[PDB]
Amino acid sequence: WYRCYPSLMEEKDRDMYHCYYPYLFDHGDKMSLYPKIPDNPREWQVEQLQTTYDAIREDKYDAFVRLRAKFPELYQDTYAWDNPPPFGEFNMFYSVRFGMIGVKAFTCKDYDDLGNQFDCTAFWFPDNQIVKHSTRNGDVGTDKVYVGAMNVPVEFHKPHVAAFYKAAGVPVKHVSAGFPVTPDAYAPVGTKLDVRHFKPGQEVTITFQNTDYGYQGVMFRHGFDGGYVWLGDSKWQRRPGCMGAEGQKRIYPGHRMAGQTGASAETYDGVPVWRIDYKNSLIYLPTLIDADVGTYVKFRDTINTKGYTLWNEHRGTPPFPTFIPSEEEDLSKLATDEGQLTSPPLYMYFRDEFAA
Amino acid sequence: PASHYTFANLKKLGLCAPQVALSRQPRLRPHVGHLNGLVYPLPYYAMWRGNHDKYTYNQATPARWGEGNTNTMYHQHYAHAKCPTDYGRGGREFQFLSVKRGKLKRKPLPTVQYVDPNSKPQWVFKSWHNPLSAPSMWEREVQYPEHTPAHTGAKRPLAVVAPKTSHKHLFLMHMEKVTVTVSPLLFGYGHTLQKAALDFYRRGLSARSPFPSDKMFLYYSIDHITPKIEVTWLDGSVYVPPLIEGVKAQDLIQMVMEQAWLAADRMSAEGRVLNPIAIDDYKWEQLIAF
Amino acid sequence: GYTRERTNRHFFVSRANAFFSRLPISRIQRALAMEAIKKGSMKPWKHTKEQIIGSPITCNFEYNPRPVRLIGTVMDAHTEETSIKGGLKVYARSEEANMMLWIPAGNPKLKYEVTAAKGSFEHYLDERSKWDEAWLTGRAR
Amino acid sequence: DSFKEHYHRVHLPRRLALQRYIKREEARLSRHKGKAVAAAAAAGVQPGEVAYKYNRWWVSNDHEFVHQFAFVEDPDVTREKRNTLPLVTKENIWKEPQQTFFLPFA
Amino acid sequence: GNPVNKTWFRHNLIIRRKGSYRSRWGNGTEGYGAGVPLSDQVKLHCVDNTNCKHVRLIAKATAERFAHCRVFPAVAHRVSVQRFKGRVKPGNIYWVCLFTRRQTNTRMSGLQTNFDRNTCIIMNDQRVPLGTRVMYCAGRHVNHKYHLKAVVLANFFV
Amino acid sequence: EDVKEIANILSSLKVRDLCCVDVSEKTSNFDYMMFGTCEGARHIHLAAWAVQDADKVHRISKIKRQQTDELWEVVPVGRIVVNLMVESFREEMTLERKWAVTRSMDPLAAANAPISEGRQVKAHGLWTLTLNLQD
Amino acid sequence: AAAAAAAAAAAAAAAAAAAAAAAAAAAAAAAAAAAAA
Amino acid sequence: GRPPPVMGHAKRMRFAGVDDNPSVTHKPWDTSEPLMADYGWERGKLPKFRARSPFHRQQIARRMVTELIRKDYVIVGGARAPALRILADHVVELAKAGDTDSRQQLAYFLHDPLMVDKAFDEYPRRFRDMNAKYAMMTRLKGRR
Amino acid sequence: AAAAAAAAAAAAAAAAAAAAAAAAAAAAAAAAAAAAAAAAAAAAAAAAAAAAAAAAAAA
Amino acid sequence: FQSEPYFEEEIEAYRAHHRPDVYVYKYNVSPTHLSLR
RNA sequence: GUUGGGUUUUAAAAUCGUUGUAAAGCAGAUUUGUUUAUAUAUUUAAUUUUUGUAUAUAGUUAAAAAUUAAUAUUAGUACGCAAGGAUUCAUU
RNA sequence: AAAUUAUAAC
Repeated sequence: WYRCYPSLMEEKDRDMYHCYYPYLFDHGDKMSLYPKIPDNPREWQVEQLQTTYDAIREDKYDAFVRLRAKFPELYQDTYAWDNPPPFGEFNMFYSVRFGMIGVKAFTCKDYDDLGNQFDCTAFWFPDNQIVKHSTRNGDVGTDKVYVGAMNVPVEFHKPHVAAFYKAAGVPVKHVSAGFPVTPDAYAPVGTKLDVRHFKPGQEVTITFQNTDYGYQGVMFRHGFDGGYVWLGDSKWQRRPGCMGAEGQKRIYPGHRMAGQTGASAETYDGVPVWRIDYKNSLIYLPTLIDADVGTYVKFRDTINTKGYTLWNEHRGTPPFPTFIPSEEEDLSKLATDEGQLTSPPLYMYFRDEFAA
Repeated sequence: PASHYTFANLKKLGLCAPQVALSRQPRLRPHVGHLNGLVYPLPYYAMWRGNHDKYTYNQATPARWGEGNTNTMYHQHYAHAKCPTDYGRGGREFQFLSVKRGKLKRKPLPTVQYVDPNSKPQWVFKSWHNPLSAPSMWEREVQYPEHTPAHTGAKRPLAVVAPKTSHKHLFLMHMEKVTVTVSPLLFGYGHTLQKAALDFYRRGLSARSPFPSDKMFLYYSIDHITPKIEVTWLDGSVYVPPLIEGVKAQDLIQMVMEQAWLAADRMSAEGRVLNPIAIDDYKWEQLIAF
Repeated sequence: GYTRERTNRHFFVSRANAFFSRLPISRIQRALAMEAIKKGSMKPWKHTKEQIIGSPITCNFEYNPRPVRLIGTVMDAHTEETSIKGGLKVYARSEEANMMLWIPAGNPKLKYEVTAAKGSFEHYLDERSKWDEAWLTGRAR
Repeated sequence: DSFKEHYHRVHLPRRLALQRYIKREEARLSRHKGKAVAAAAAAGVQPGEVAYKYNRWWVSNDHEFVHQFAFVEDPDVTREKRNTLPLVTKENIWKEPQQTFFLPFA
Repeated sequence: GNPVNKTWFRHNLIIRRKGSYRSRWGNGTEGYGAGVPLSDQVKLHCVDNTNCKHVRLIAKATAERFAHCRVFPAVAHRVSVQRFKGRVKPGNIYWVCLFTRRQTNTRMSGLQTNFDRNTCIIMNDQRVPLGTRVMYCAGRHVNHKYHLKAVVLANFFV
Repeated sequence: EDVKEIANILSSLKVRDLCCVDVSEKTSNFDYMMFGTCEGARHIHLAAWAVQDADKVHRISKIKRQQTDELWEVVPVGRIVVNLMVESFREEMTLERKWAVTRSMDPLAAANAPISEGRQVKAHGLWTLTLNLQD
Repeated sequence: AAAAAAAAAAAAAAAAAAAAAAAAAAAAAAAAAAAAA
Repeated sequence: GRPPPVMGHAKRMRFAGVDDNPSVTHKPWDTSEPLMADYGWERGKLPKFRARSPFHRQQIARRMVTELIRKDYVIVGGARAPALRILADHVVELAKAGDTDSRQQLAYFLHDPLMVDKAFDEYPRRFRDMNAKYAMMTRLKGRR
Repeated sequence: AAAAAAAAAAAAAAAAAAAAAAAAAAAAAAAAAAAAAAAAAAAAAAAAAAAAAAAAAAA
Repeated sequence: FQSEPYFEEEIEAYRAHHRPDVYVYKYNVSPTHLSLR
């Protein structure tokens, strides 16, 4: 977590003498370089220069603006100051897309050009669709997007849930989970989501209900050799002398006895995609999950990792709202051996030997 | 470095890139459990608050001078250097990311004052190749005829920024004559007032340029007037420094040598030649005082 | 409790094992092994447990210093067809060292070849005995 | 009922009806501005706007660059997003894999 | 007060991995991180030409495997010849460059491997071998610059 | 071609008894192991550091060099591996006759007439060994 | 043993925990010179 | 990762999921064959009713079967029914085979060498045009 | 954890030095000790005056 | 920097020193500034 | 002055009070505010600028030695499989 | 080469 702090900077130090560009005071009608001069002159405190015209604030600024209208290329990185980016358009530091609901189909093993051997897990993304959007009272950033999966007969769900899919008109889905999207990542209800929504190299987070183990002891749940102290603040004797100490008289919260052992909601938050099969709507991940086959796994993107945004300048940039296909792109025209999109090598070197 | 080809970067130069996804190392990624709610892909926008995003519905926050709700109280600096409508959060809740609803209104950039349009200005190309103290470094970076004082013959608009060098030397950078007037009859009145003028002479005769330091004169007025200094510059103008009650030699040298930089940059604006100070016998013989 | 390990949300506890037939699984792994033999890293095979056992293997195995050229007898044939499972479990008797080993049979750098002329099953039986002896009599007892 | 837990089984329904009252007390004030003088101070841009912030590029006390990110959302775009159809993805955006191994600035 | 821990020093020189259905060794034959790093006096075979018994060489350190990284172990090893010649002593402490092991160690390419007998070669304090010739087939994991630039890199690897 | 260039390099720095062996196709892993008899520990370090540069401009792959411990220093060119031993320490070990005697490592090596012939082995020591069977 | 320096607790968060052991004639009834959180 | 997140040694549950993976420690008998004799809870098995031992479990199963071949009905209790309807069909998948070994495959199981003939006499002519699930399993509204 | 809770080995507040002996609350939960000046086991850890700095010598 | 930096306001090169004490009613006026005196 | 070696605390526990652990069997939907057994930051090997500095050689960073986890809004006394892993593979 | 281990592993 050390090396995870951004550049520290307070608020009492964002003043005129620190801004990278001309510090701009607000005056109602328009910005300006000088402080607002109070209208009632009786307010003006002693030794407070109500500057009507300063040259240095007006000269340094004058050369600045002229140089940007005349030499755009050199002063490129100073064009977001006065021309801010619009809304939508996939800001990289701000936009969070939505994921989709996949089903664990099977497992296999793949190999890169290098002699490496991966343990692949084919996830099937059957029939995803944005079934509705929701916001907590129109608050900011509290947006959500629910995505159904696996169209099903109406005779399947209970009434009180099928009646919900009979609200937004979408086909009655098998299940639908929700992802917190940014208001720029929205899409109209019903957008048939393709699997190509994901790119074959991004680090994708999944969440699922791992395999149920019933009721196991300690040797299986937390099986260890020895421990259970977390003694912490409670006093104890070292270096005898003034000694009266206290000990435990209750099973402190968070002990480690027997329990359920695993019907919870697991979360892998760094799995990189391996092979997007966009004919069969399959995604392969080079990891084995401890989940029963047939589970539903909600896919997201690892928004950032190791310190760098996922959809940054260098690496690819996603199909932002979603992946909309063409008009003539009929996947049924091509065999499953053509609708494949493999990945770059995940390892820099053959992992039986060492780094050259 | 290289052709940016990520394959031809490893296979050729062996620039091993840090494992990004499948490594066994930490893979620094906070906010995995500590941050409840929508997290934006901006990396560490919540790491000084204690890696949480819970609060900040609240407008008020403990603020030292200049921070959030300190904008009503008066404080000289932030009253001339901070838009009051700009005061944000407190001292550790600094906003590395702020998201608000509502349309965006861009109050236009402020235009320029006292520039009659349709007056094409000549421009100065400032460069670091210049010595950074040359007089061409303090002239305005855009020269308007609206700013050239013509009543006195001046080609370019006068400078607007002055060097911050605390001058403890004197010289004839563009002076022509520095006289002082004192009174030996003066005994009690202004003991220190005389103690400064005479001292400024003893600290003026040690001026800094290859001139004969006898550009300085010392007159004995029997007028019984408080000692007064008169400095006249090459072009002719005279500067009478103010000898107030409680001003010593070290103060005067900063007075004149500032009004002697403006006089130089006024003369350099009037077409007078430039006597550039440089290393001659005084940047030495003062280098030994080390 | 303060922890609630199990979670009974309708999303998690559901199972999509009813509609899997709408996804042709075994039809895919063919079209996924077929891609592997279309690539360099495999050749189609239809062995039958009796057929492979005892048959000699050429190997090669890439690796950085030089390829490992090693000759040995097959003994398992884990898959019996060209599926991605593969597997061989050869014995390979290189030198004074004996080395039973497994070949995933899809690896680019782990390439080999099997031949079926001297792979008479009645030769496999001897190789099986040769290993047990080397196995049992190397226990540092 | 922890103290900090009873303070919120009370104030959370109040914090709701408070801020939603301010938003109402804005439309009255913005509509009053609309009938009032159009081009005036009237406390910033009156018509449901958030004065864009110009001052978000700083050089902190340790002489290094510090950027303040600030984003707004026009209620029209996010409303056009939710009823219109996005654009077709460019063939070069999905056929080019998101490459692993984030290149340095080499 | 609070007998916080006894021996406490095996935990600094052993690879102890809890058994909790997730952390667990396994028999090998599953994937990298095979298991059982061979931690006790195991009486490895010597193979290089010396009077090391070539049938017995008793172990010292409590860890031996490459998924445990024999590539930086400094694995000490004591020589216990049941007979040497009736040139080393039967009582010295040489390092060892482990070659192979009967335990089926799965490689990072699925290539399982197990040999007839776990063997190794004695070497010195500067990581130079003590023999001239080696009579066995070493493992790929002996390719590091750690045990290469003095190791003859005897012959055919695996 | 490349193996001969290493000889036109070392032989300039006054290396003696330089012997190359095309050990390829034989039991070893490298394909051309060479041997050099330099005198001083420094004289072993130069020839080590000298062949590195030749492995920097023509065969640019010059990943690494080591610091010290140059009694018997070894420098590989990957598969053309150059040994540089002191004047001594060669009347001990092979210098030849382990790779100049090793047969061509061909197939059909399945327990020939008792393999305990080892003219490359019996040249240096005895090395008892028992051939096995299903016996 | 010899129970010395009683402590009369008034409430909490309004007694400062140094004034508890106050009301005893000593060097207490002053301000703790170096407090720990 | 490369090793499954759970090793070989871990018991899943009753009514668990399949959770497919590679493993090499199964198939004790000629599994899936008309006399598999495997008994457990995970679906690929027969429900292990309460018997005093695995051997005594077979003896129960044998004498439950050779009472379905005399009286073509039976009133069993608990988990003997599912593991008899399953075994009642195995006998009939074994009747149509009729090879010289089936009757020696079925003479080993039943405590009766007569019923084997009746089994092999009726069931071909009787279950010829029925694919599978030859035995009915009606749950009675009563209880012991 | 920002809320904190990293208490020391016991002491809460320590008053001024007053020569060799410096006070301390030693808040924990009780005491027992002794005392060089009059040695009697003295439960009253709420206040223990150490000697120069040796926690061995008290009150 | 060294700590909380406060820059006292500055003027042009020429209007900096010896500003004219020219007022309007109780107000220091100048072409550039205004300040109650 | 006679004089001093000892330092430590138990052997069948239906838990039977609190305790914590798990749980009340399908919720379309983690997470405005509770509460954090959550736990390490480094002993190694091999490189990349053995170059800075000194007569010998740093200092940074990366590859390798192992498993990731989210609580409470819906009708109930069979097997949560009609079981031999297919939500009836053909009818009886 | 033996009947044993420990095994608190299916």
